[PDB]
Amino acid sequence: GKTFFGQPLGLSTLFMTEMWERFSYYGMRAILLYYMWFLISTGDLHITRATAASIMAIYASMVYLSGTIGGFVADRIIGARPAVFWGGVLIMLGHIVLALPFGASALFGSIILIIIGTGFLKPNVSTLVGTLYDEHDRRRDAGFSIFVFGINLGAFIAPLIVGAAQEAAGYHVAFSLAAIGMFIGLLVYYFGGKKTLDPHYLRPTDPLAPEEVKPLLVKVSLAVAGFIAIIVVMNLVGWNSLPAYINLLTIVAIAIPVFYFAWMITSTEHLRVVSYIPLFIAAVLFWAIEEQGSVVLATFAAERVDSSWFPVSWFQSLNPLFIMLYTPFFAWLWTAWKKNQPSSPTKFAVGLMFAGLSFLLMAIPGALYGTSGKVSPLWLVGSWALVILGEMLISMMSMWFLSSSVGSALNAQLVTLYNAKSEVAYFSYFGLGSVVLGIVLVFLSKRI
Ligand SMILES: CCCCCCC/C=C\CCCCCC(=O)OC[C@@H](O)CO
Ligand SMILES: CCCCCCC/C=C\CCCCCC(=O)OC[C@@H](O)CO
Ligand SMILES: CCCCCCC/C=C\CCCCCC(=O)OC[C@@H](O)CO
Ligand SMILES: CCCCCCC/C=C\CCCCCC(=O)OC[C@@H](O)CO
Ligand SMILES: CCCCCCC/C=C\CCCCCC(=O)OC[C@@H](O)CO
Ligand SMILES: CCCCCCC/C=C\CCCCCC(=O)OC[C@@H](O)CO
Ligand SMILES: CCCCCCC/C=C\CCCCCC(=O)OC[C@@H](O)CO
Ligand SMILES: CCCCCCC/C=C\CCCCCC(=O)OC[C@@H](O)CO
Ligand SMILES: CCCCCCC/C=C\CCCCCC(=O)OC[C@@H](O)CO
Ligand SMILES: CCCCCCC/C=C\CCCCCC(=O)OC[C@@H](O)CO
Ligand SMILES: CCCCCCC/C=C\CCCCCC(=O)OC[C@@H](O)CO
Ligand SMILES: CCCCCCC/C=C\CCCCCC(=O)OC[C@@H](O)CO
Ligand SMILES: CCCCCCC/C=C\CCCCCC(=O)OC[C@@H](O)CO
Ligand SMILES: CCCCCCC/C=C\CCCCCC(=O)OC[C@@H](O)CO
Ligand SMILES: CCCCCCC/C=C\CCCCCC(=O)OC[C@@H](O)CO
Ligand SMILES: CCCCCCC/C=C\CCCCCC(=O)OC[C@@H](O)CO
Ligand SMILES: CCCCCCC/C=C\CCCCCC(=O)OC[C@@H](O)CO
Ligand SMILES: CCCCCCC/C=C\CCCCCC(=O)OC[C@@H](O)CO
Ligand SMILES: CCCCCCC/C=C\CCCCCC(=O)OC[C@@H](O)CO
Ligand SMILES: CCCCCCC/C=C\CCCCCC(=O)OC[C@@H](O)CO
Ligand SMILES: CCCCCCC/C=C\CCCCCC(=O)OC[C@@H](O)CO
Ligand SMILES: N[C@@H](Cc1ccccc1)C(=O)O
Repeated sequence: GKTFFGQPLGLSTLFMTEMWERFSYYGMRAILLYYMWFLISTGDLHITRATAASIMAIYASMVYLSGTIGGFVADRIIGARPAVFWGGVLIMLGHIVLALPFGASALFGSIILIIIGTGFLKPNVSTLVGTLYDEHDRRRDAGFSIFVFGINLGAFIAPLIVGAAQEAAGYHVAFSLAAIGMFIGLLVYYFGGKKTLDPHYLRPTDPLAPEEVKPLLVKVSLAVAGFIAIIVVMNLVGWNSLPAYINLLTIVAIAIPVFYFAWMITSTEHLRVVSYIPLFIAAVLFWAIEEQGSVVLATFAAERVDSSWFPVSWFQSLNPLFIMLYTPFFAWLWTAWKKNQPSSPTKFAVGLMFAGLSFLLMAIPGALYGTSGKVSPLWLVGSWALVILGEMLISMMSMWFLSSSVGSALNAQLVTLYNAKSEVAYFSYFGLGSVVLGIVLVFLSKRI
């Protein structure tokens, strides 16, 4: 009987749905930094390029922090399938905002819409993939691997299409393509879902009991009130610049796992929770480096590379391209390698060392040739080749979204240090540091 690569046919609907959402997200991000550079260049947007880079990082951080509660809201309040649909709608609207004939004034509205939308859609589209399978089913992990391939499929073709469109017909048109991408995702999702998805997930699977409603409301109200109080105080004391607000979001993002871990810490349980701290840190630092590809490596692509024969935003395709290219091998690897299939911590250790190697490699062209000229595109190609080796090793949903969010929050401060005069030191020191405490994670690995 017909399947989608051996899997239930529903996977095809969810495959394409996420491929097109990821298309809209990554197509937009492959030109967003350049768009801000452009807005700065015309005097419309009053920030430094450093701050612009910082915005890209905290933006990514908020997008995944939002997903850490998206699952809850679907499971307990609105249902997984409506979460994805209305999430998709909010994302489309976010891209439409940028297609409108506005400038810097439209940036915030776009960002908020996409942050909220992605929080609803991403964890729940992934959750729905699981719903295709009985828990007894063995295909389940193959199904997600296919799903992830779809994620990177969209991530791969989006910069090629949106970037080319930007150079040809301008930014607004290019952003409109992203919106259209999400629109296409919603169409397939809506009509394909009705044919192939369980109507069980039109509603929340664990709806709030009567006595649970008021305490939840109290809880979120106190969080919103406290957050609002801090912003009030910040303006009183004069800490009300954009970087001040970015610093606030950074702190909140990092305070969450810290606050979390610190007071969940019988004696044995205590330690095994403490056992996952270094692995959480490993994921955070790895995703820090991985997410810098769209910021620092994007900057390097635009400023330090001779690629005058194609849109520089196309370098953003190398990351998911390598994912797709590496997948057949690692499929072969994990089967064929049966004994000594290594510690989940070790996969984290090595994965971080590779990330560290990817940056160390980028320290070389400036050390050898200087930083005022331009170097071969192959440095970036080699750099992404290394960091994606790590990502192959690295692959609750919330925690996963959380490690990423903290990584990008860290980036929001780090990437402000990058410039052509810091380049070599920047790459070398953050590169070495990552290798070193990926090695430190080897000393500790089995001590765990
Ligand atoms: C106009 C404002 C738009 C609001 C959209 C921005 C939302 C960004 C982040 C959502 C904050 C939720 C806090 C996350 C949280 O509670 O912790 C995650 C939970 O998994 C703890 O492990
Ligand atoms: C229609 C309103 C859209 C803007 C807000 C979207 C709703 C976002 C958050 C609602 C708060 C729900 C509480 C989140 C929460 O407590 O998460 C608990 C955490 O354990 C998640 O696993
Ligand atoms: C300026 C804001 C524009 C917003 C316009 C968006 C209107 C979109 C759809 C109109 C109603 C269709 C309802 C479809 C729906 O509820 O989907 C439910 C979802 O669970 C599908 O699986
Ligand atoms: C407890 C609630 C957490 C709130 C999370 C914060 C979500 C709100 C905004 C996030 C936007 C990130 C920064 C976007 C930005 O600075 O762009 C605006 C600027 O370009 C306009 O001049
Ligand atoms: C990069 C140019 C586009 C060509 C991509 C190949 C055809 C595109 C989509 C159909 C294949 C999607 C399923 C991918 C797949 O079979 O997964 C392989 C491996 O991860 C096992 O799950
Ligand atoms: C169905 C809703 C999602 C699809 C969005 C539909 C977008 C369709 C057309 C958007 C046109 C955007 C380009 C308009 C524009 O400002 O171009 C700038 C031009 O004047 C300079 O080259
Ligand atoms: C400049 C563009 C116009 C701005 C508003 C565009 C609104 C476009 C689309 C609204 C949501 C489309 C959702 C697609 C879908 O499958 O919905 C089906 C549902 O309505 C059937 O009841
Ligand atoms: C799109 C909806 C997101 C809701 C944002 C969260 C609002 C803040 C606190 C939760 C208040 C309870 C709202 C959920 C609710 O109405 O529960 C009713 C139902 O689950 C049981 O009666
Ligand atoms: C729903 C959660 C609380 C949001 C209600 C109060 C909203 C006020 C501020 C939201 C914090 C976002 C920080 C980004 C921001 O405000 O941009 C800074 C801009 O004014 C630069 O001057
Ligand atoms: C008021 C104390 C409540 C608990 C602490 C919560 C976080 C406290 C301060 C965070 C404010 C944002 C980061 C600090 C800040 O604004 O930097 C100032 C500087 O950027 C202005 O140029
Ligand atoms: C008693 C609580 C456990 C021990 C306290 C741990 C501290 C808790 C939260 C601190 C947030 C991390 C600091 C955020 C950060 O590194 O950003 C620095 C920068 O944004 C400040 O301008
Ligand atoms: C997997 C193999 C790829 C290895 C690539 C990384 C190679 C190892 C170290 C490269 C470090 C280059 C440091 C050059 C340097 O920092 O000196 C430059 C300085 O003197 C001028 O600013
Ligand atoms: C799986 C481990 C990855 C193995 C990677 C091995 C790569 C070995 C060395 C890479 C260092 C960069 C070489 C420096 C270089 O070629 O510069 C010379 C070049 O500019 C041509 O004149
Ligand atoms: C696994 C082998 C990969 C080779 C990595 C070795 C690369 C080490 C350093 C980068 C090449 C030297 C760059 C030129 C250099 O640093 O000379 C010092 C110069 O900057 C002082 O003016
Ligand atoms: C996105 C992948 C990057 C493609 C890797 C290609 C790297 C190899 C060579 C790049 C530059 C040399 C070939 C292009 C070139 O400069 O030809 C000369 C031309 O610019 C004269 O106008
Ligand atoms: C499966 C392979 C993954 C690991 C590969 C590591 C790649 C290491 C280095 C690649 C880039 C360094 C070589 C750059 C290069 O070709 O020199 C530039 C030369 O064209 C002068 O313009
Ligand atoms: C058949 C096994 C495949 C595994 C290949 C592993 C080889 C690791 C890295 C290959 C990258 C090539 C290193 C680039 C280099 O050495 O610089 C080239 C330089 O000579 C150009 O002038
Ligand atoms: C429990 C997991 C914790 C996650 C560990 C990651 C947080 C550790 C350190 C974050 C400190 C970042 C401070 C960077 C900084 O302030 O310097 C950049 C500054 O110059 C920006 O202008
Ligand atoms: C004993 C364990 C050591 C393992 C670390 C292996 C790391 C491999 C290569 C590291 C190359 C170091 C690069 C030198 C460096 O960063 O200094 C130059 C830098 O300051 C440029 O401004
Ligand atoms: C355990 C995670 C640690 C992550 C945070 C580490 C960052 C610490 C300090 C950053 C600011 C001062 C360090 C400056 C630096 O490392 O690079 C040199 C500078 O020229 C360019 O970055
Ligand atoms: C400048 C050249 C430095 C070369 C560094 C060589 C590789 C880096 C460190 C040696 C490997 C770790 C050595 C200690 C060790 O094996 O730890 C004990 C065991 O528990 C391993 O987990
Ligand atoms: N490249 C990953 C980034 C990511 C990791 C973890 C959570 C969310 C996003 C993706 O698009 O899925």
